[PDB]
Amino acid sequence: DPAKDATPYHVEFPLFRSANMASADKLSTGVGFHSFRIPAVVRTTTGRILAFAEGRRHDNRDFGDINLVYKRTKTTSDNGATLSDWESLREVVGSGDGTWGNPTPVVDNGTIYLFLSWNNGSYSQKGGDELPDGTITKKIDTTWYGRRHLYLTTSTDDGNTWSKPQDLTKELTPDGWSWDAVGPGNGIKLSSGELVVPAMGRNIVGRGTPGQRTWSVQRLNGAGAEGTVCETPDGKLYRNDRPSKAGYRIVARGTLSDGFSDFASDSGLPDPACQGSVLKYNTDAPPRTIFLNSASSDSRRQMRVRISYDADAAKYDYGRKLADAPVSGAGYEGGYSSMTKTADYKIGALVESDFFNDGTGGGSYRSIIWRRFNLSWILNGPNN
Ligand SMILES: O=C(O)C1=C[C@H](O)[C@@H](O)[C@H]([C@H](O)[C@H](O)CO)O1
Ligand SMILES: [Ca+2]
Repeated sequence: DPAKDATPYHVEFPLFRSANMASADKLSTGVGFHSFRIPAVVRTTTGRILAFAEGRRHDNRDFGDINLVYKRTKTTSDNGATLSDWESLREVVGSGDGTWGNPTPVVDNGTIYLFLSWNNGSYSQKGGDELPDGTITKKIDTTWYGRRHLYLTTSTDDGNTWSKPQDLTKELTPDGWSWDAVGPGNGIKLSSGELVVPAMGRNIVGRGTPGQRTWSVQRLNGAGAEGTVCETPDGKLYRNDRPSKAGYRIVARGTLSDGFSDFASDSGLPDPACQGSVLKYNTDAPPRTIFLNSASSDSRRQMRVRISYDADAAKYDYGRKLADAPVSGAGYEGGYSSMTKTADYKIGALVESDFFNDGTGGGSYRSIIWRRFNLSWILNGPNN
């Protein structure tokens, strides 16, 4: 791997700063956020980087009033290299007191398609949760009002503005579902031109051409709720999903035309039942798939980025622990993540972090860290 010959490079700093932090991120309106969770990042075809998150208004919980927030790099060629290269916090959508979340962007020329999940503010996944005003949530159910919805918003100006989100639940989520999720993290564009967005139990597939996409569902037997997808060097698709119980990632492989294998636990990728991220880094010699998750069956604090050279991404290297380049003052790093390839040939990653001030409770402030590193930083890691 010639990338090992470069001097290792890494930078890391908090990008979404929770309410307890000195430069806590707020919207221009004055609306702030207790916590930021559920990152997604894409480099656009201009080289600008768009970073999305759930702005969790009042506490760190998955329900209640949650707005879909974002930042862009100030220019198209700074690659987010320093804190000063990032714009102030903006909002894609925050309408109502429900939950706008699960950012799952895909770039198509140019157009950025951002798929989102939504639920009414009176509902939560489990039900029975107490909101700040004292009302108790109902459990997400199969009704139009009480189910999880699937929305699409689009930007055609490099993330500067976003269309009114379009509810595509009846089109792209099976009838009779209650819970749902898209991503979170990112969708992909195949070498053959289709868009593929990972979702619970399915891929959302955009056929057609740029400027004229048509969406449908590919149902996947045994897939996770929170999936990742990429194209492997053999030209097939690869789903690498969060398992229903802690242990290992679950993986399936397939094509749009012929469908997917069963999902099976990947004993080489321990996972604590948490979201992960995957990235097709490059397509010529040597082709590389990058994977990032917490490499542990019981903790989110063992973040590990890895490379596979396999045509089917069967096996990964040890890779490198993100704790080798730790951040101070932004909490205990580990959780959900998202990766993109920057225009200056770095892996750009967003990673959740938890101040843990309230332990596992709802008052623990959650931030999101931005990292850039080159392949050399991974490859020259001590146990790699
Ligand atoms: O931090 C989490 O574990 C988490 C955060 C998300 O906001 C939830 O939508 C998601 C969901 O609860 C699980 O995928 C089980 O469906 O889990
Ligand atoms: Ca709101």
